Amino acid sequence: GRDINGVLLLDKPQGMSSNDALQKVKRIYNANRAGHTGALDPLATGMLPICLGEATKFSQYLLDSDKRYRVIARLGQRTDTSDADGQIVEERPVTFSAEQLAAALDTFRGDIEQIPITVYELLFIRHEGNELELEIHCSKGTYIRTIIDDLGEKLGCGAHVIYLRRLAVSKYPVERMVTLEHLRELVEQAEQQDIPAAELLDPLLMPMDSPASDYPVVNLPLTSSVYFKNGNPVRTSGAPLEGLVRVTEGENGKFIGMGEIDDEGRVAPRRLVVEYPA
Repeated sequence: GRDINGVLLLDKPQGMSSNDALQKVKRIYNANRAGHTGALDPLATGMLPICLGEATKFSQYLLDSDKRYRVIARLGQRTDTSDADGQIVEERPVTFSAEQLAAALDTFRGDIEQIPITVYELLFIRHEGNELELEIHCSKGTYIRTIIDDLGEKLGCGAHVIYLRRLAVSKYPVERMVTLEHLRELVEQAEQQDIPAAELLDPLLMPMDSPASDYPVVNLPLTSSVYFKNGNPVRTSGAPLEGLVRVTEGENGKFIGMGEIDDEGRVAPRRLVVEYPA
C-alpha cells in the first residue's frame, strides 16, 4: 500500500459496476486510499473518475459537476426499464416527421424538469429508421433514460436506450481516459522492464485538485500561503469576486486546498489539504 494522489479517468467496461471498477483500479495503483465520485450506470461505458489519495477529499466537487453522454435510442419500442435489456411492453409505429423531431428535441434543451435540471446542449447526431442518436451535456441529477422515455412519448412512438456512454465529467479531456486493458498492459510492460509499475501508471493520473476543475485557480506567494494554510484569510489580486476557488502556492503551483472568497473579498480557507493544529 502506497500513498498516491491523483485522479484516474477510467473508461468503464460495459456491464461492470463502478465499485468493481474502483477496486480494480485501486489495486492496480496499489493505493492506500481510493473512491469514485458517483456511480456510473453499470450498463453504460465511459468516463469514471477514480480519485486516489488526497484527491478523495475533493470528490464532492465532481459529484455536482456537469456530464456529457452519447446515447442511441430505439424508437417504436418502450421497454420495462427504458433500456435494451428487457422485453418490450409497448410497440408502436414510428411516424413522426423531421420537423416534429426537431421540435420535440428543443423541449429538452435548457432548464427543464423531470419526474421519472439543465441541458446545456442536446446535439442531434442522426435519426435513421428506428434509431435516434444524440449527445447530451447536462447538469448533475439529470436522468438520461427519463429524457429518452419522455421523448419517445412526445414523438408518439415510444423509445428506450440501447447505447449509453459517458463521454466526460466536468472539463476532463475525453482523450485522457484509459481502459483497464491499457492499465494491465502497462503493468506487464513495467514487470518486463523490471521497473516499478508506478513509473508507467502514475503519468496517466490527472492532478489531485482536478475534481474541483469547475472552480478557478488562485495562486498565492509563499509569504501569503502560510497564513492561508494556518486557516486564515488572505488578500490576493486575480482572485474572483465570489465563490469557491482552488488555491495553490509558489512558483510550481502546488495545490494547498479549496478557498472561498469571503465578505471582505479575501480568499478564506475552506477545505485544506493539511489539517489544523490543535
